This record gives sequence, C-alpha cells and structure tokens, in this order.
Amino acid sequence: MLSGLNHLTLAVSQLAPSVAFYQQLLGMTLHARWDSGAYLSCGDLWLCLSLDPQRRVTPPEESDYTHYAFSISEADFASFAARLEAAGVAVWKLNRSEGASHYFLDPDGHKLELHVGSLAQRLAACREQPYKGMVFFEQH
Amino acid sequence: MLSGLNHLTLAVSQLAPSVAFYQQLLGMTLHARWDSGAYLSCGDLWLCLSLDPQRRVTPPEESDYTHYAFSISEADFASFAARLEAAGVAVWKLNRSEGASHYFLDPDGHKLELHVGSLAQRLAACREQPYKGMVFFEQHH
Ligand SMILES: O=c1[nH]n2cc(-c3n[nH]c(-c4cnc5c(Br)c(=O)[nH]n5c4)c3[N+](=O)[O-])cnc2c1Br
Ligand SMILES: O=c1[nH]n2cc(-c3n[nH]c(-c4cnc5c(Br)c(=O)[nH]n5c4)c3[N+](=O)[O-])cnc2c1Br
Ligand SMILES: [Mn+2]
Ligand SMILES: [Mn+2]
Repeated sequence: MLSGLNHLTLAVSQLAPSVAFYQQLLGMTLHARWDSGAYLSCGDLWLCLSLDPQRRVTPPEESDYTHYAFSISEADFASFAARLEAAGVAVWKLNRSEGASHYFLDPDGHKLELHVGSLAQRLAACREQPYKGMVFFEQH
Repeated sequence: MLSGLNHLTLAVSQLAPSVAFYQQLLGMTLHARWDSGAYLSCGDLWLCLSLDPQRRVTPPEESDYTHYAFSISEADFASFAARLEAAGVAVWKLNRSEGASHYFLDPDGHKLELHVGSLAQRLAACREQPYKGMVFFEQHH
C-alpha cells in the first residue's frame, strides 16, 4: 500500500541559481545544501534539487506536458502570479479550465504551475461540465 | 505562501496502458478517466495522466535524473519491490543511500521510486555522515 508522494527530485544544471528560485522567489524552506543538490520543503512536499550534468535548459516547445503544480490559496494567487511575472518568470501555458492556474518555467525549463483547488473540487466541477468521453468512478 | 504539491501531471503516449500501470500495479485509486487523461490519487497525492502525442518512450539513458518517489512503509517495501519485478518493471538505478529505495520505470519511461523514509529522517542521517560540502540550515526551536 502506497501512502503518497515521498519526494520530488528535479535535475538542475546550475545549483546556485535554482536554489535561489525555489527559496527566494517561491518562498520554500531550504533545509540542507551540498555540492550536488539541495533539500527544500514546501508544506508537506519534500523537494530535492540534484545537480545533473545531463540536464539541459529545455524550452517549453521541446518538452512534453509533464509539469508539477503547487497549491496556493485563492487570496494569495493574484499577487503571487504577479510576483513571478514581475521577477521575469516565463509563462508556458494560458489558463482556460476551472480554477486559478498560472503556468511558469523554472531556470532549467521544468514546467511548474500554481493551482487553486483540490482534486475533490476539480471532480465536482467536471460533474457539471464533463470532458469528452469522461467517466467517474464513485465508491460511495 | 505555497502550501505544498497540488498535483503531479505525467504526459503519457498511450492512456490505457498508463492507467493500468498506476491503478493495477501500483494500486492507486482511479477517480475519473476521459479521452485525454485520467485522475488518480495516492494518499495526499493528486496524480493526473495526460495523453500527450509529444510523449516519446524514453529509455533511462536518454533522460536526466528527474524522478518522482512514492512513500511506502517498511513492512510493505520488500513485497512491493518483488511485485514490480515479477511484473517485469524495469529498474534504472540501484539503491545505495539510507532507507529502502527501488527505482523503476513506468510504461513511458518516467523515472519512479519507492522510498522508505521522510525528509526529517534523511536530514538526521546526514548529520552523522554528511555529503561533500553539505551544510544544514537549522533554526533550533
Ligand atoms: O561516491 C560518492 N557518490 N556520492 C553521491 C552522493 C549524492 N549525490 N546526490 C545524492 C542524492 C541525495 N539525495 C537524493 C534524493 Br532525496 C534523490 O531523490 N536523489 N538523491 C541524490 C547523493 N547521495 O545521497 O548519496 C553523495 N555522496 C557520494 C559519494 Br562519497
Ligand atoms: O477544445 C477543447 N480542448 N479541451 C481540452 C480538455 C482537456 N484535456 N485535458 C485537460 C486537462 C484536465 N486536467 C488537467 C490537469 Br489536473 C493538469 O495538470 N492538466 N490537465 C489537463 C483538459 N481540460 O478541460 O483542462 C478538455 N476539453 C477541451 C476542449 Br472542448
Ligand atoms: Mn496541472
Ligand atoms: Mn529519489
């Protein structure tokens, strides 16, 4: 029985700039840092940056849809999305679905997202306007 | 203030095989499924598989170290790692650090991991045997 996500490891090409991105801009808590990576936490999330020479800065058009989204409150959303744009963070997708979403890139091109809402709320929204061929699995 | 990981979206090239891998093999709860993806949950984790034609089946040597690790209890580790090997799931890295770790691949080549241990336990272990040039940022409360 799996109990959830243990940690998220991001391959980075430059450790010093990336540590600033997640600690300074995103306000994550930096717990440890060594010559090959760093340990940060964002609430219940264990984020690990690993220095990888195989890591190339990938433009969004040369990478697939794989992305990682962080939870943020409705009140704090607008100001935080402005913070990243004011800091020059690039956007790789426009929000069109339900709930607040801001799609941005990290220094190495990792596709990140700020999303307001939970899985329970997304399912409820999809019950009123479902996707093409969508089916729901309810256990009651 | 960010409150944690909201959801993890994995681009998949074939929706049906990927949905089976995470629901059947990994035992995750499938909540919804449509022509372009599926919603699954793993404890506090919101997992979303999204069908992306841009997704290419990537062998482990052509992708970087980026990986996603799932929590598992000490008791369940051994049997679960045996379950995956019995089903033919490929391994992309051998465990060398503290705690039980099994590195395996999903149908599309996404590097996954089963890990036993928390960040607090990993930090405590690194205080006795630290990594090269490692420094700790403790506030002492
Ligand atoms: O010969 C040596 N090789 N070596 C590698 C490391 C190292 N580099 N990155 C990680 C690392 C840490 N934490 C994590 C996590 Br959490 C993760 O997902 N990956 N990851 C890698 C490690 N490690 O824990 O062993 C340290 N010392 C040595 C020596 Br001495
Ligand atoms: O013209 C159309 N385009 N279109 C796209 C979708 C769609 N496909 N995947 C996702 C989707 C869902 N949830 C998620 C999550 Br959670 C995530 O991270 N990505 N993601 C994508 C969506 N969406 O509604 O956002 C549906 N209907 C339409 C129409 Br009608
Ligand atoms: Mn998303
Ligand atoms: Mn790992």
